[PDB]
Amino acid sequence: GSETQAGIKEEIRRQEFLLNSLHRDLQGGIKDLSKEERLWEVQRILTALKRKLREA
Amino acid sequence: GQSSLALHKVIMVGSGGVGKSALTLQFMYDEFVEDYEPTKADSYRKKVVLDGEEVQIDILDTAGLEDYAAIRDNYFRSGEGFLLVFSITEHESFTATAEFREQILRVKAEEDKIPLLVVGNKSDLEERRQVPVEEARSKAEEWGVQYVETSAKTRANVDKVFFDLMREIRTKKMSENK
Ligand SMILES: Nc1nc2c(ncn2[C@@H]2O[C@H](COP(=O)(O)OP(=O)(O)NP(=O)(O)O)[C@@H](O)[C@H]2O)c(=O)[nH]1
Ligand SMILES: [Mg+2]
Repeated sequence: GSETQAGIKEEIRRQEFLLNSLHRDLQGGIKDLSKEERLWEVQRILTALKRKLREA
Repeated sequence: GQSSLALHKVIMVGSGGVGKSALTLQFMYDEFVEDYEPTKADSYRKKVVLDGEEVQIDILDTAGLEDYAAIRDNYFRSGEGFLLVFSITEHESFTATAEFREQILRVKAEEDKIPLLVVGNKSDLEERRQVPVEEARSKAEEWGVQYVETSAKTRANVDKVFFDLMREIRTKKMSENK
């Protein structure tokens, strides 16, 4: 089964997406304090999601 | 309030490799890196309890080359302390320490205080030394900081560099205003 892990994996992908976009967008030279703080923030959520994955 | 003290932000930078991935896994899992590639943006937080308080240290092993500057430079903002990790076989990364320092200064200057700790990895090479620790330690004196010899091979002073820097973060969060 993968009942609960399914939602976790999709959430991980969402957080990876958030991080990935912020990474690709900012490498182009566009960055803002909203982005920098969110960068760390979503990162901490990504790592928490990693825990959530091995949690279920 | 001490909620800003139970939370530590530490960014570890280098010339590319050096060994700034192994030290982290050592301090977290007590395990040597057998095979762990990622660490591009992938990083974990370590739960440590100092004399009663469960403290969280938020670590980032950031990519630093040119491309993914959005992971190295763009992440520098939300980081209290910085670990400059190089090896004494590389005179280049030794010279680059000043570059990293100023990179941080360019993004952080109007805040309280920037805790810097220079970490020398691979004190197990010895004879392969291309840059004398004598001037490296002199740089510590130059910047008013500390220089510590470490290695994930022998597993020495790994705890020190992590705890030591995080403790300074408390002093920065308490501020001076004297
Ligand atoms: N101190 C020390 N570290 C060692 C020794 N042998 C291997 N290592 C560790 O092996 C790890 C491998 O480093 P490196 O090849 O740069 O990995 P990386 O480039 O960060 N991987 P990636 O580029 O995918 O993120 C380092 O963290 C280093 O500390 C040794 O003899 N001494
Ligand atoms: Mg790595």
